[PDB]
Amino acid sequence: KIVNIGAVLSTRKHEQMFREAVNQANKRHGSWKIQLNATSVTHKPNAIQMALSVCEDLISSQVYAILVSHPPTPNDHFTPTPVSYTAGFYRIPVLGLTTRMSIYSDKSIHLSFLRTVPPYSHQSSVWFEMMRVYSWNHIILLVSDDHEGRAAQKRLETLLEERESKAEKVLQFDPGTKNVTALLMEAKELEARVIILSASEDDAATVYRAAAMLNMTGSGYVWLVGEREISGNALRYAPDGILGLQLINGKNESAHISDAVGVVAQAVHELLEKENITDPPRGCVGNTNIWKTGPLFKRVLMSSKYADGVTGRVEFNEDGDRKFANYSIMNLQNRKLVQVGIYNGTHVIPNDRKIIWPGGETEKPRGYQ
Amino acid sequence: LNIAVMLGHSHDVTERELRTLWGPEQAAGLPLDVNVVALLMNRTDPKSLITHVCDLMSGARIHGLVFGDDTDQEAVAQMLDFISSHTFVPILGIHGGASMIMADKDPTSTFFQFGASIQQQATVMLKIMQDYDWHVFSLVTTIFPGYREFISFVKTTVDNSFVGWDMQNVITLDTSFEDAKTQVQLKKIHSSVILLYCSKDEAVLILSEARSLGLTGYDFFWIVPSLVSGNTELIPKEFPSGLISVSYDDWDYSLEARVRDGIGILTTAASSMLEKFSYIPEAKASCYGQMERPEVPMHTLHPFMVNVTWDGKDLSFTEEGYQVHPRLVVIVLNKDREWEKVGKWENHTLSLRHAVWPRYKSFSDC
Amino acid sequence: LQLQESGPGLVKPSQTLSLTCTVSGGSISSSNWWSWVRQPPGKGLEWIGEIYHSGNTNYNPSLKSRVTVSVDKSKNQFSLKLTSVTAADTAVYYCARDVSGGVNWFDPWGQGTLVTVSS
Amino acid sequence: NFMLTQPHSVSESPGKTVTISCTRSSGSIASNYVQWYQQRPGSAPTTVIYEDNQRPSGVPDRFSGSIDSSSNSASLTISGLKTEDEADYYCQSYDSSTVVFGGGTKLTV
Repeated sequence: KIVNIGAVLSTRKHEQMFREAVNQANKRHGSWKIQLNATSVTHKPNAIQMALSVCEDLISSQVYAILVSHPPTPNDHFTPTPVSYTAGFYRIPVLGLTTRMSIYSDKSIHLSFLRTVPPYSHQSSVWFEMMRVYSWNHIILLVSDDHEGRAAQKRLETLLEERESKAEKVLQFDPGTKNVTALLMEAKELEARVIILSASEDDAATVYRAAAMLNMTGSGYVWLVGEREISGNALRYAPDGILGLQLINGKNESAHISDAVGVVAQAVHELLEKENITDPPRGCVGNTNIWKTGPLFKRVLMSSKYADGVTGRVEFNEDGDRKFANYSIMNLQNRKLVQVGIYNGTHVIPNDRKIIWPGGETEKPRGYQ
Repeated sequence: LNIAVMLGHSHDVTERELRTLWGPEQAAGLPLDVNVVALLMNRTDPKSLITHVCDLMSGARIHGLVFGDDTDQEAVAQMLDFISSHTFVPILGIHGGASMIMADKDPTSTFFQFGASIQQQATVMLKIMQDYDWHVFSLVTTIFPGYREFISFVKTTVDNSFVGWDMQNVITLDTSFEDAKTQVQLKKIHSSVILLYCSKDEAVLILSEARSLGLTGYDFFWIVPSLVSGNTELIPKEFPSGLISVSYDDWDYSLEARVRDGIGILTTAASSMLEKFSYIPEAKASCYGQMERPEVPMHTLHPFMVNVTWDGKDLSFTEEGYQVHPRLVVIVLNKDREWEKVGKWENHTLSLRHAVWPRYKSFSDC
Repeated sequence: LQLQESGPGLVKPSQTLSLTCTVSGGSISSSNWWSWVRQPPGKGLEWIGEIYHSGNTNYNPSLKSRVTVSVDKSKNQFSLKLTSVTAADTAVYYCARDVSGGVNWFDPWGQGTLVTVSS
Repeated sequence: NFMLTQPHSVSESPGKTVTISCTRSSGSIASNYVQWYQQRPGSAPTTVIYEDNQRPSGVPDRFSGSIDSSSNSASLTISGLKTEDEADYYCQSYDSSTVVFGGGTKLTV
């Protein structure tokens, strides 16, 4: 017997690597019933035509798992949606590689979806660890009115309520606005000084421009942000000493491809040893039923903890995301980013580089009236 | 001006010619007359729904359609939401599979459903609780997605009430059917009200475990959401006699009335749009042909489906994306293995039919 | 505020070179940055590196592992310690102060010294 | 890292206006500022343009700049040329990793 997995990649050269991966997959341990085949397609500028072709390749090849990826054209919001919606009808597992938005984390909507990189609303643990190590108890939250901001706010609120402590204030600003001075002026007259920002770059530029006018980003303050606000065009108005977070393998794709190939091969090896299985549906237009071993395949994929790969252990959690991902804490000095800390997954540790806090000087600012 | 309807001929076998007969033809008064382009889809497939919708869009010039299918699959609503988002046409969800309330819609979607979110079910449950003098309960939510929102809403409503709620310990059966911590966790329950929340098989397993444990008798009133009651024709052998559960109206609501209501709200929205401005919007060129990327038209139909009333009963919609005045019903597993109505969900207050609880017997042996 | 430059003329090939730029009219302990830039004869301008007043440096990636810049605010002077010099390093060397700003802007540049490498 | 390309020398007659540009090769000049530096031979180079439209209060009003973001170029519109303008001009911009200068320009009268 043979089983074949499908891929939706945006580079022909990657197809050279991906094939090699399965060529390496059915070389370490094969030679009976596990003759893996690889079928690949390419991304389409149009979104409607993606589903027709995706179940056309489903029909022609009756694949078991689909490996999706992100294109270079930056919208990164609806690119894997047509594949996840169509493949979710038959409950065939689909695991992404370079997706970060938190809408796909909801298991109620996207029934069968797995991720390799942690979502955007998953770095609040880094902020909590930084607060613990630097001993900042009074914070000011400032988020945007959207799914990502609400999810991050909920996660941070739960994490802080685990300690029976709450944030001083929670500001919510309209995404894509043009006048911010009122809210920031209101937040200016308070007690806490630590300001945590989580929003998109386009409005992050407006937030920075508004804040820089009110003489509030001077000395004695502390700024913490995510990853989106550091990259992009929002670096023009970023004040000095703004602490930020970065993933250690956020852009590499060959490592993710090898990781996905290895974990899928291990899952299929562990699953094919059990009887009472049914082949995928034959055609996209054939019949409307449900895969018998869909949820079983999803469970056996979730329980699969990879031993060691190019990106470390690949142990999932009971959500569809990745656990124990390293982080790099970067401070920018004089418009230049330099890594100053590293977060293993449990507790962060610093490096041998004295940071420069906002407004110059070098101390350990605390923050209080 | 031109709208279409379609259904999967589940209950329309005896009403094949009624679809053309029904609709506004001799019992309506409105601006420029609208006609119904009927259709009968045999079955729903990812390549079938797309092709049918695109053919209707590019060959009939429709700007609004109602969809109802008896398929039990849940992804139909999400596929339809994607189609509506990428097609810029308003669609309805009158009956069937496309009636489960999706959690969060697309930012620029135009999907309107006929259902009931979990929040309304929780609030009608709490109304029943405060109506029948029960003042101590115990939540049980094992693994099912969205349970966190349900628990948060229950806690918020408990903390924001003037009835002295006495919510006792809650549990989370993460390891279902494990016989390691589920036994002691269930033994920790000391009260008589239980709020189940799980799938069908998970609820059956939990009820069997409760039967084995022995906390089921004349003083244990279970309550379960509309999830475990999706089809009232597959009653298991482990459901105790007497079990509250809310659900959508089936016993008194017909397909013709739903179709008429949908056509009415769509026509009223179109009339209001034509009254506000003078430039009616036209349908898109084609779906799959997308060489040029268009944008949203001038004032699409969105602030016209809220302040809507058609022939008496209000048919308003909220900004979230679901109904505001549903037709929820409260039923109990009567001791004949057949569900029976107990009370509607009227304007805002619950109007029960039974003055006192008749103390329904358990599964005979007890 | 004015900057003064002083270099020990030419150096022997494949040796260590040390320039000393002094600042008169201001205080090193401030909120600015001090940097070095060099220009080969009839060529472009290449940035070498910047050193904050207190503790930390930044270097050009091409020549990162050949420079150990230093400062001393007790005497208000910063020094360059280029090591493992090559034959094609003869250039005019400048010491320039750049404000903290939010932009990278060099003002005011020093007089500059001529540095030649040969035997 | 990246590179800046600018033409070498421009010919013009007194009493008119000329423009030169150092078009960015890799990336786009929209997330960073550009500065234009004067340089008289045998002297320390001095600032003439910063933030693309500022002017220090030591230079006569004959210089201006703009960014089009179409060809990724910046302008150095000079009006009313005189005999005291024969010098070399530089353009400099930064990024998130390093700071790089440009080429050269020999304005002639």
